Amino acid sequence: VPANEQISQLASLVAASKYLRVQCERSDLPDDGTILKTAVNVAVQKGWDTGRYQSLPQLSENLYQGLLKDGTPKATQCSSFNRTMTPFLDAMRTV
Amino acid sequence: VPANEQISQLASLVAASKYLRVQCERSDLPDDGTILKTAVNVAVQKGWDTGRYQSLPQLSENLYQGLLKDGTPKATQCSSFNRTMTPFLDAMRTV
Amino acid sequence: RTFRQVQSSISDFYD
Amino acid sequence: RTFRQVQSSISDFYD
Repeated sequence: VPANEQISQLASLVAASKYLRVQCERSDLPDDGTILKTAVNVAVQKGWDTGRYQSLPQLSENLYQGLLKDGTPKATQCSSFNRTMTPFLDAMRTV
Repeated sequence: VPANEQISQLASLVAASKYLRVQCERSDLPDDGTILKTAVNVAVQKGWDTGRYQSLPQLSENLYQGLLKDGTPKATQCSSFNRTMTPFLDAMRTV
Repeated sequence: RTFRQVQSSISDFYD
Repeated sequence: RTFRQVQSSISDFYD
């Protein structure tokens, strides 16, 4: 599980959670920092070196903006993320 | 906590959960029967007589259709329900 | 106002 | 296709 993919993956989870919060009105989800914390906690649960996650915050925000101009409708992106994100969002519950 | 209000309340939780599922694309939420089960379980947790819940399924479905023609936008109804419904939706997780 | 009714009822419930 | 990329990545993660 190479570091750069670790980062793509985690940033995808971060970006999708923000998408949920804002585009799908998941008003139950917390701020971007707690979201980043979770992802980091999650990589640690996997014994991953989070000291290499310098680019993570920025890539996350770059993927989020990509999603907003992606042209897949919001109804669709929200159905998708609401379903696939559940374990991550459960993770957020303890941070 | 009179029976008829017990029913309004529970039906409101049922209707809002369906609203979430369909209007807010909460694809993580289950079918209408599990949703009804939860509400019933929840009234039992309160020691409520669920033998009086004959009208509940129909009132729930009537409140759901009211919500769809309510004219409050969906973005707004979803922000509201996503936040207030959290304990109920946690309840659904064990049924 | 179904929504207001419904959001109100949910509020009642969670006391 | 950011979404496809992102949904794919999420899928990868959950294996």
